[PDB]
Amino acid sequence: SNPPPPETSNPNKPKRQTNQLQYLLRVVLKTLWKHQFAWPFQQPVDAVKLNLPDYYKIIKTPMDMGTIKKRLENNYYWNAQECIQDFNTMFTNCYIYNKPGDDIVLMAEALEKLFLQKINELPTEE
Ligand SMILES: CCCNS(=O)(=O)c1ccc([C@H]2CC(=O)N(C)C2)cc1
Repeated sequence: SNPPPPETSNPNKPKRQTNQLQYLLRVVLKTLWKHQFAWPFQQPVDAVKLNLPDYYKIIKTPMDMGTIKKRLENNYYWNAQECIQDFNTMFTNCYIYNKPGDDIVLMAEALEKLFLQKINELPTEE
């Protein structure tokens, strides 16, 4: 079985709209979402379909871009750092589970470089 996917909605959570969060959805997420290497990261890892029975034994903090997208659409993040941390958990999860040179790792590394550049270009907090 798969675990429940991470929380993406929480009506009682602290909520605000900021120019850096708008940028993270409009620029960072969407730039990564259209990438030719995005598809394995666009939804939670399905350990049943992929026959990875050990995945959720090793990965205890799952994360993916589908969850990030929904968290941004739902204003779930209070600041850019909370969003950035989820991206970094997605990347590191992939490097922990897999091995250097694996196709899935090469894909994550392409996305990570783009992400890093987009965070360098974060607009000034307004
Ligand atoms: C380029 C490799 C494609 N092979 S695959 O059988 O479709 C496939 C295998 C494994 C995954 C998981 C593993 C992982 O760490 N993820 C973010 C996703 C996803 C897809």
